[PDB]
Amino acid sequence: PVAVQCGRLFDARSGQLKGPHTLLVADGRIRQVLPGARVVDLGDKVCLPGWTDLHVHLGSQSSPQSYSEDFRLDPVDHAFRAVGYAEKTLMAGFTSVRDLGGEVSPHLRDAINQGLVRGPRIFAAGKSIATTGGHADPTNGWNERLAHLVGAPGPAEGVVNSVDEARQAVRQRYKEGSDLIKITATGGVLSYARSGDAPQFTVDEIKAVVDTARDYGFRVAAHAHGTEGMKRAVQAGVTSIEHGTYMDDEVMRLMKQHGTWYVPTFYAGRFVTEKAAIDGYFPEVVRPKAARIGALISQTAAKAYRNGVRIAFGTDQGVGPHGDNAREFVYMVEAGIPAAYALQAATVHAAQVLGVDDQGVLEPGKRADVIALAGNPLEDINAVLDVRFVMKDGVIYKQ
Amino acid sequence: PVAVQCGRLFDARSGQLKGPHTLLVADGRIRQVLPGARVVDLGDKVCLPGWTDLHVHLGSQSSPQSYSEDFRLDPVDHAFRAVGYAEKTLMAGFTSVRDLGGEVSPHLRDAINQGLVRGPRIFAAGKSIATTGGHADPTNGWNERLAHLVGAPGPAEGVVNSVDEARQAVRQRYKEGSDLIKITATGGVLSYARSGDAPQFTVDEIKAVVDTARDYGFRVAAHAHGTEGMKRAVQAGVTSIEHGTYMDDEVMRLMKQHGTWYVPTFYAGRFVTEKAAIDGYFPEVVRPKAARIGALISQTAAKAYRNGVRIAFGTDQGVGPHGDNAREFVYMVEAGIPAAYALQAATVHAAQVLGVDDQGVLEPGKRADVIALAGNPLEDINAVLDVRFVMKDGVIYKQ
Amino acid sequence: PVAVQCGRLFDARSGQLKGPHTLLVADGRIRQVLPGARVVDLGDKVCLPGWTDLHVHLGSQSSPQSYSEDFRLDPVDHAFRAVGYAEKTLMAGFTSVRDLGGEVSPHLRDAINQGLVRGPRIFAAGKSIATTGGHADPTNGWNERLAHLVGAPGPAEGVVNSVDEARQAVRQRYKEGSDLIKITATGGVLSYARSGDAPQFTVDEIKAVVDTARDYGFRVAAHAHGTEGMKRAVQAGVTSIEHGTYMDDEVMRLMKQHGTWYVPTFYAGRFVTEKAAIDGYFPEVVRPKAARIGALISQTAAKAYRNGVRIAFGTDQGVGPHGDNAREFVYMVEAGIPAAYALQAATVHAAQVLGVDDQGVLEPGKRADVIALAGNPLEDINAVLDVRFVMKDGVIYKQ
Amino acid sequence: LVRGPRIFAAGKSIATTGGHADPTNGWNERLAHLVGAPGPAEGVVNSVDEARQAVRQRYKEGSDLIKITATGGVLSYARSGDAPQFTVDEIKAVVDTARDYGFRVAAHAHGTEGMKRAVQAGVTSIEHGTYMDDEVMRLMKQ
Ligand SMILES: [Zn+2]
Ligand SMILES: [Zn+2]
Ligand SMILES: [Zn+2]
Ligand SMILES: [Zn+2]
Ligand SMILES: [Zn+2]
Ligand SMILES: [Zn+2]
Ligand SMILES: [Zn+2]
Repeated sequence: PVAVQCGRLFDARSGQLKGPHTLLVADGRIRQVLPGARVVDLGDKVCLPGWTDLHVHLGSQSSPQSYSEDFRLDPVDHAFRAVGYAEKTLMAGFTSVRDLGGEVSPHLRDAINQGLVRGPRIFAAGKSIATTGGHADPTNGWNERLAHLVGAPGPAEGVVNSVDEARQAVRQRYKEGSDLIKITATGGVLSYARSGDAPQFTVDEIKAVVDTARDYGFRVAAHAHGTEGMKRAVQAGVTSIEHGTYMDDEVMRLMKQHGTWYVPTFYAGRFVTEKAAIDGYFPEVVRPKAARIGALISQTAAKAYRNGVRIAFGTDQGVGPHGDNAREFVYMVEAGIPAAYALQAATVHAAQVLGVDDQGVLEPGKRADVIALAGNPLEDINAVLDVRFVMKDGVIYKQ
Repeated sequence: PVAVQCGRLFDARSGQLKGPHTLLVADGRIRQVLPGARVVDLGDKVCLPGWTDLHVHLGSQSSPQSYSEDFRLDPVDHAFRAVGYAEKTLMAGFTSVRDLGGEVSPHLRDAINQGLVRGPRIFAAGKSIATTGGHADPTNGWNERLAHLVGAPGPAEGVVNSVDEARQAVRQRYKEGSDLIKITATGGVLSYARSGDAPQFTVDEIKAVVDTARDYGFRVAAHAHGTEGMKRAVQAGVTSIEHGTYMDDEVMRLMKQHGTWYVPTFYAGRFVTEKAAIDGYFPEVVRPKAARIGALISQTAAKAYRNGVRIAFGTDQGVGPHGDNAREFVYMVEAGIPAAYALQAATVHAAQVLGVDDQGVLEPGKRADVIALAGNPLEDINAVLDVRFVMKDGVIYKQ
Repeated sequence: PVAVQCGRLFDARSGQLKGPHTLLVADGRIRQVLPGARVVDLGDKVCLPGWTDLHVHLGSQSSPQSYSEDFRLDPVDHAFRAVGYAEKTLMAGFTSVRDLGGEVSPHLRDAINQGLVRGPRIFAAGKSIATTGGHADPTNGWNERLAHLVGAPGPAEGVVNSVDEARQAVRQRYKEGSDLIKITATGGVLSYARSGDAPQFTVDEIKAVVDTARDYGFRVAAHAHGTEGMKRAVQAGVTSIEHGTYMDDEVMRLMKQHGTWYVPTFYAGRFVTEKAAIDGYFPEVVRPKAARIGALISQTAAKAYRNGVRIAFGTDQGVGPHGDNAREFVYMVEAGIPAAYALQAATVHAAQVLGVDDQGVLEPGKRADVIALAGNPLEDINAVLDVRFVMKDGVIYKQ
Repeated sequence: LVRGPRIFAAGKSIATTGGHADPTNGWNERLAHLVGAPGPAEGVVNSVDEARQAVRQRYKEGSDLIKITATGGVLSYARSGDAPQFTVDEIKAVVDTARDYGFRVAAHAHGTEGMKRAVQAGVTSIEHGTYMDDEVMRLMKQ
């Protein structure tokens, strides 16, 4: 039964900064909000709902030695790093994340739920689904000896090639304890492959994936750079599109008609463009793809916003350093997107993408995930980079 | 910035021998051609664009001990032999080749691109795709002990039996780093099998292969002797047909309607018939097939030329000795094909088969691959057997 | 440079409590101790060197569900539990531990050395070496189906049956990044086996293990309950004996002549005796062994101390709850061992057992591991249950 | 086929588990599981009978001489740089088997103890002598 007094309250449902309020928190939920028991005072601070990041990779972080860790490290080391990664992510103001790839994230989610370690609320997609030679193929770039003694990956490993294998892949993701489904619709930038935007899925396989996920109650997110794969994924019926580098007018029309969410991820594109300039940071197979593709994200996102495509907040951290997600807000504001909409996209739209209702707005009966800022973020977006108070589920983690 | 002065220039776009010209080469391209900086003088020479061979096997060469090398040699020995094979091919005037089978050719292409060894520009198809018991099945003729210790080949090994396996095989060829797709539509002569012209593919599987290859920008070439497999491959939508020993009028009509390219390969047809006369050179399973099939190639190619089928230049070297490709120019001319068309088929039509535009004609903005002949090849076709100057991408390899 | 003012100081090299002192810490070591820079004042506290626990299992903890997690849980879950286990162990005043079995411990040591997580300084033995059916056999109690699909363990798994296999086992332990070697000479209480004190090693295998360990700079610790296995291990030349449940006069004489160290581990015996009374806690195979063997660790340790056998400090935590190690100090003092010797056994004798000269005493040039207690432990042995100040390598962790 | 000098090839180098020439040093658990622990066919030995088979397998693969790593090395993915990694019986077995097939033995060594063991076993040449002392020099001269 705590009473949090807030000097200025942000209404994520309306996007307008309100006056002083008081929140009553009991049993991990918000009991009532009163205009104007222990007391937590934030009279000279701005209170907001906890932020949600819809694209993170908490079990990795990009580094010069990243491409050699596949043959030298074990999952235990990745978990020991993910402890600090999750603590840094939680302390930055993000009380919820959607992890879109990795086999360490379900275990970290279980550990956080059991209270062994501190971190945000994780919605884990598990191992991503791809095709042979795809962006998420685990054996791209391996020589013939290792490839032969490791075999050809199949539905149990996440590699699909037919309609009947997609069903088995979705069922195996459900069996391993996933919360949603992730597919790579086209090629990628950071993979050890040749293509970067070629359509790597047929419409039948994506439709099978969506049908199986709907049978199991899952939602499907699709990584996509090229136009043909993006159009195939949109027409199949996926929920969100992870990148839109080569999005055109017809894809925008189809997205608006279907209701697809768009996750721009400015931060990853800026990071790959910056790191492609350093010699030796990326393999020579990867460097041209990054230097070309990554620089065409801010314009497409601005055009999609101007055309009326629903946009959500996601960072693709794991390329960039964890605990620095809030910088994307700045990248949004300097892209033509108003600060109010940028703050809305991480609170009330992220819950719509996630398909839940118990979070996103500071309303009675919802989860008590509250954060505080020293400065007003509407008149100056940089104030999102200094969080002074973090509370999750009624437990204060930063005062 | 080199100036090559040529006494007589051949116009591959028109097929007519022109007068003296001057080519300006800078940065590996042709800058301008002027009728009438270091100077390379070929005053008493005929200048032509570099030749292209659309059917070679640079990782092997036929010999009496060829059929036992499968169990005694390693890929390293084949690479060490290909080192000399590629140089012998380049010095003969062929600055570009299309390799249609072999798992050593992508590595040799990478080595040549990195500048470690000298050779032509390789477009590699990788491992060929076949069916169970097919012409390109890697385990034909093996006893049951070895066949059990190696298992049954699948899509990862290049053997398909359904549409989904065909899709997986094309995707695996893309993953392994291929530039096009090669399928065996019928039986063959040099296989350790029983049939020589039976249809070994169904229309659905070939259509699946063509669709998957089109999804990745690949072109498909088909090896075919019998009429039924040839017709199936033509109707499915392949680009070129590698043989047509039993081509009839309905196939010729279908080829003309669809636009299929024809590669006769006179040299291999003559070589197999000549070597079938020697006792013990070929296995008793192979000798009748060679002695029968190989002798019916020159008549079919002449009839197809008379009927209006588009014909490209290919030799199927690896059966014949490398560095002797130009002899095919003779076999075409003594088959009724004019010398001008024979020279055109290896320069401007080979680029159309390959699907590129930066080579084939000595024009500004195209690659500077130039060769020179001592005698005029139009009046005498034997002059193609004495090349005196070879330059590839602006670098002179033979003066 | 930090100046620590101490009201009373304990000299581990003499076992006497001195007067006020001042310690100068710079670069993570002790510079000068002056009788009588940022100042840390502990004028009303008793300062001691950091304690060392020579028998812990930081990768596990006893639970009613501990006999089904071998088939349900993953090493990542054990790492996430080990983070908290190590933090609790460090906060209790134990700045160094010797881990005597477990696959997670080397990775936890690496993570702590890199600063990713908090914990003590780990000397990890890695896998424990046993024979077929031994106390440390990883497949004890499994059914025929599981034991078939896993195969018979060999020297790579830690199971040996000859001299040449023991050599390979020691070399494999070195290869995996171990600091010492651990073998089980006899049976154990908690194994899924019939025996509790039978000899399971021959003198020729233990001698080979010791000889191979001496090459790589390793020391050998031996688990033993019965008299014959203890005698074999002592005569072979092991460094320390982990339990002495059935030690007799001849074994004590041999230990005195050889100089072997003895680790009683009162806590494990008391815990197993208390948990054997509960119904269903242990499997029916384990319960009689826990009821019988553990009730004799107190009379044997007292007799060994009265006979002049050298005794060190160890708790076997992971059977007991992590963080409660210091309670063993209460068990030794009530067993007849004086408080000063019990305090020396964890500071100056643990360094002799480990073979490191940089720790153990608060002297210039040594590692700055300093702990503080509210009360005087030489008159009340319960004061070791209230640690008020912890410092490891010059960094303050608890103030 | 190609140009170059006259090669006297030793082939695979023989080492022990975790040795300087171990082909699986530094690999993670997954990779090391799908390759198996190297044996005498891969050049890794741990006894006399395994060393005999290793020398015979080197002969079978077309080698001209035998190469062993007596101690640790600088460039390996291992913790040690000069520790003894061969016992005096294994080196003697290697030399005795090599003498049968007409082979000579070269030894990689940095530390003093491994160098001494290799010199007293009867190797032909020593590849490095980083920590050679007076007794090792006297034994080499003798
Ligand atoms: Zn992506
Ligand atoms: Zn991603
Ligand atoms: Zn063919
Ligand atoms: Zn061919
Ligand atoms: Zn024990
Ligand atoms: Zn133990
Ligand atoms: Zn060396």
